[PDB]
Amino acid sequence: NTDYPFEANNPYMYHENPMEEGLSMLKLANLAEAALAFEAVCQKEPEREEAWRSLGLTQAENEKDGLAIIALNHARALDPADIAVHAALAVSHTNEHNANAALASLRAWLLSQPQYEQLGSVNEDFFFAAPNEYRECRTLLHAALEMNPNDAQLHASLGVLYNLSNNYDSAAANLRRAVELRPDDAQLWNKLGATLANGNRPQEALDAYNRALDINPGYVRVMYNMAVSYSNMSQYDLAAKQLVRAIYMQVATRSMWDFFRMLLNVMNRPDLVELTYAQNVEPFAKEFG
Amino acid sequence: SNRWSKL
Repeated sequence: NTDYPFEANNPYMYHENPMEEGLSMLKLANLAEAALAFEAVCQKEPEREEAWRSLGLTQAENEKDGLAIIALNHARALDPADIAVHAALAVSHTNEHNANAALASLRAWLLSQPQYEQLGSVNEDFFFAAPNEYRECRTLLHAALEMNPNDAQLHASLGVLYNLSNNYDSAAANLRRAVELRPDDAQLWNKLGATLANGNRPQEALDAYNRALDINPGYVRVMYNMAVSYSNMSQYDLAAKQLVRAIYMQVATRSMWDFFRMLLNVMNRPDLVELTYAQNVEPFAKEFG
Repeated sequence: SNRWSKL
């Protein structure tokens, strides 16, 4: 449960400083690669935190929350004040439906900021099961919000919290406030996309996701998230096209194949479903390049 | 329509 399942035959076990190789693969809009690189820095230098953080932060973007949490926990193990790790933790547990671990992470994100640590003096009606923890850091983030009316990362955090309680009404208001401020943050355009999609407006969502891919043309979550909206609107041709681009860009892959298996299913292609068990995205022709 | 989107 503790350590990372490192991928064997890592070509960066042979490269002198691979941190820099990866950091610019992330610059080259190529997550699958940049994850391998950082996987080496973590194996070569266990004690270096910006390696575990870049690793986690990247795996989350590469649609693998599993490995992302394992990685961020080691980055946190090394520096428990690291607001970017905690920000990311909250997002990942929210996605993974681990509520208590999410609230804890948001709270920790806030209280680690020196400009808010003044708030550590703390003390039926509104939603959540896991209730004291949620009433707390909802208060805490509003107090933070009436200190600094236009902190984008404060809205984005409220957005995260309101997704956990299934209030995509308020989540979308805040995450809309958060982009606008920072209209070129891909992380933030996706968050809007997902909030909207979860709150049953996939139409709008698809807009929000396109702005994200305009900024980071190789962001694998999002490609996946676009499949999820197209699937929810029962436009399965489109979902299918989008998932393939997402599977391709992911590199083996995941339960990503399980999702593709149920599309081809409802689509009435017993063939194709039969040959998903080969690694190969190769045969699946509607896109080329 | 019932699948979950990711933040």
